[PDB]
Amino acid sequence: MQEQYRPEEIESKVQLHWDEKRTFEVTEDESKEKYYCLSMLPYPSGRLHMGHVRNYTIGDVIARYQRMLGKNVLQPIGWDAFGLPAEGAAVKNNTAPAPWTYDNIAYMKNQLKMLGFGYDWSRELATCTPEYYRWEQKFFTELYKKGLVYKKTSAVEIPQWFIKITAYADELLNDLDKLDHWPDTVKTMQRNWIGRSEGVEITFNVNDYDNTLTVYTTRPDTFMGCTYLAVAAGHPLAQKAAENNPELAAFIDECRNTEKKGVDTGFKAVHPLTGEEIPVWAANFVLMEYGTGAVMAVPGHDQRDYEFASKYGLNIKPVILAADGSEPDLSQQALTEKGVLFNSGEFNGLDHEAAFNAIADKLTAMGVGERKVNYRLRDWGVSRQRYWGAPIPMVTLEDGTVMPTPDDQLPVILPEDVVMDGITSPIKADPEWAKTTVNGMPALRETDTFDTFMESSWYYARYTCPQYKEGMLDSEAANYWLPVDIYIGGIEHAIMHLLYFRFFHKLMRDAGMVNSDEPAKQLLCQGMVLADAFYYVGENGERNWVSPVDAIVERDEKGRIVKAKDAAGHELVYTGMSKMSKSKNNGIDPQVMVERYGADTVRLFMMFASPADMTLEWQESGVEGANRFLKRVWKLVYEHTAKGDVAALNVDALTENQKALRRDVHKTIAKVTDDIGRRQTFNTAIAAIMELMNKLAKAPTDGEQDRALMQEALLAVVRMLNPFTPHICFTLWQELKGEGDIDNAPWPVADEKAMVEDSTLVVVQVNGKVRAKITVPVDATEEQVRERAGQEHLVAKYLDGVTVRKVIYVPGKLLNLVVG
RNA sequence: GCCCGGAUGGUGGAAUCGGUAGACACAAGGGGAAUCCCUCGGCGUUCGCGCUGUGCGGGUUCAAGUCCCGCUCCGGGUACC
Ligand SMILES: [Mg+2]
Ligand SMILES: [Mg+2]
Ligand SMILES: [Mg+2]
Repeated sequence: MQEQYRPEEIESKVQLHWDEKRTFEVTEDESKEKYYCLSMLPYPSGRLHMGHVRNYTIGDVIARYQRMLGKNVLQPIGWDAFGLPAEGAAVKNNTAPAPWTYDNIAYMKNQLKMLGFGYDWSRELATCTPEYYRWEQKFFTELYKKGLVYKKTSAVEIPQWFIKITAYADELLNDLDKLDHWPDTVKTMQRNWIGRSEGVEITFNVNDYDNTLTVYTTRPDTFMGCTYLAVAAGHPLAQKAAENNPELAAFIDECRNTEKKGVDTGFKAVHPLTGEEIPVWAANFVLMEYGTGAVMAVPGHDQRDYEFASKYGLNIKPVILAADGSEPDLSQQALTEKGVLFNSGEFNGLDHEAAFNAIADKLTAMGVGERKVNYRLRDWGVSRQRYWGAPIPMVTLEDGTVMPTPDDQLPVILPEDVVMDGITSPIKADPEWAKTTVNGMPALRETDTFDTFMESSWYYARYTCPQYKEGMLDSEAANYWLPVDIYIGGIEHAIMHLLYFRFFHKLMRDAGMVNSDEPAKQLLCQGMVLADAFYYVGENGERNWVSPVDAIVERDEKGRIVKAKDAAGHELVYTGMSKMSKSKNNGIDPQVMVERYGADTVRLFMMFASPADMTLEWQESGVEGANRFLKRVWKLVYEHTAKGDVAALNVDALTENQKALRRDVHKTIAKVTDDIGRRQTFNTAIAAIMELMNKLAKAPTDGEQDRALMQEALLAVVRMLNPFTPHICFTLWQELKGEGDIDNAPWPVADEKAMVEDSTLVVVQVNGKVRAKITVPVDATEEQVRERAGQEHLVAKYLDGVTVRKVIYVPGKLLNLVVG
């Protein structure tokens, strides 16, 4: 065993071992319990950032841990390889998106391997390859045939392909209740995004107008407070008035281009319940695309109605009582909360629900209103006018008819060998490309490409069967691996990717491809990585941001930063810990830290510094701390093994001191197990390891028994660290002569006999304040404990000439003397 | 505007059915570039501890960081639906 811990001489060798033995390659083995650990796949931008490194270390800890529990563990990696940044970079260099993307993939793959992530590399997928994307093309034609796909022109105004995500709104919404191991925050974000709303449509007669106008409201209870209506710029009534009104027409034209603003339509509606004529405005805040593109306005109780009404001198009418039953102060703003009606005729005194229902019922029976459920969720627009994405498998015949690309022309291959002219997709600018023949007649194949969210919506599934032809999924394999047991990635994907992949899963279920409703049991959103951020003010008044690496700080007598400078001598202002970024120049390159300290130190720091789901504060000093710890583990194993083999441990003949150390070993095992497997607090797991290492470093190692005990502890410690720092642990395991490769060694289980106490610490309070802590035989009786407490000078001091009124006793733990 | 989080030493961050607050680590200063034995919330100390202490106020309980009421401050999403 080398005396010196040398990451550079260890890490690449173990890594090569992992590849040579294919250690982390798995099959669909029905005789084992499966566990699918998934991290969100990276975009091949060029290098890993610190967030990839946190995301994938978390995944790797879990995958290696679960393997040591004896599970069959799938941990796959791949590349979300289509998308915009490649087009930018293709043009910026003298190049094409594909070769730039493949270069980034090789470079980043080598970084992942240098970090020693235990992936099943045989399952590796890159989404820009025809072998991957042909399947989403095929599935898209199937989706179209199921009636879930349609073309339509829309804002972004351009034609687009949509997939009917609204056909699954209620399922996406209901099934959120099945997801207890998703965080509330992500669930609430998807709820609001889907935005199912229960309301009322209300129809008005309009003077000098040969239609009726209908609005949608979620607060029909406030309808007696309605003083005007507001319609979207692009509403048929708004257009009918503009015909004779240059002001209005001017306004409508504005509302397309680049904040309460509107115009008086000149039309008057009759309020169906008061008979009063009310104005109709065109207004900027009203979406033509939602509901009916028109609202009834109630300034007294809708904040945006309040602002609009004030601006244009429209009536503000109160109809909701305050929470305390008093008529609302509307001098400043609207009363938003739902309360009892007043000033609403027949509906006065009704509470919120009763009023909602009475007014709905009334307007229904009058035939000018009905209940109506709307959704904020729009259909999913999957089309882009972009080159670097998977072609959309549709064609147009000469007769005009749109249909899917015939099965025998799939995939539709994106040509990789192209030259970007910056502005037009090569497959657009060459009018030859589109030309095809369908049933031996000329057709034009679609020229738009898929939204990149298309590939990331089903990759997690394809990982189960990456080499399968015949179909998108081999069901047997997919149903074996799915659902994902834990999915680790950022909360920022909450209402894009994390919604799309639930939807796509349901689409694949409903094509018979899988047999479960939800793609992922647990979702873990890891916190952001923060770093210190500094800037100075140039003599031009411009803020110049200086990397915290480049900052020379100086500290008071307690270590607070109080003054700082860069090398050039500028005065820096410390702005605290902040999200890593190019704007603030506080990015840290993981590769530099891997090359400086070895991957194990980097990984250990990032798991130690902070619970997975909280923000992590990057500190060079914490990293050097982690590194020194690893040297202390290396040293203690060096010293222990330098003395050769050990006798078998005799557990019956241990000193009270030995029993105590061994109890601490096994309690640590229990605690680390609980922390990693149930609580998922990896920071406290690691702290328990360090704490134990500190004790082990202080224990004697001369006697045969001390050495046997040290062997047992080191074999446990080395396994406990292994999911965090597997390169050093793999090596140390061999030094200790552990059986086999550590990657397939069993996770240590705590020995119950080792955890038994002969003694217990009893905390002694007097009137609830700690006056002593006594060690007593583990089964001492309450009388024995009391007697011992009263023999303590520290306690007796507070019993002297005062009377014990009563005692509270928690067996073997606490005695409080109430006195007196 | 809501939706949660949160607030504990000089800093990060513990405390898992209320029962030894501050584990673990960093900074820092100090003793014997790298290493080990310490010390370390505050005040006081006869070194045994005493008082005080988890954002402020109050309640509950023999006992509150942890439960309940009310403040004050703060981070991060996110809206004309
Ligand atoms: Mg924690
Ligand atoms: Mg504080
Ligand atoms: Mg506790």
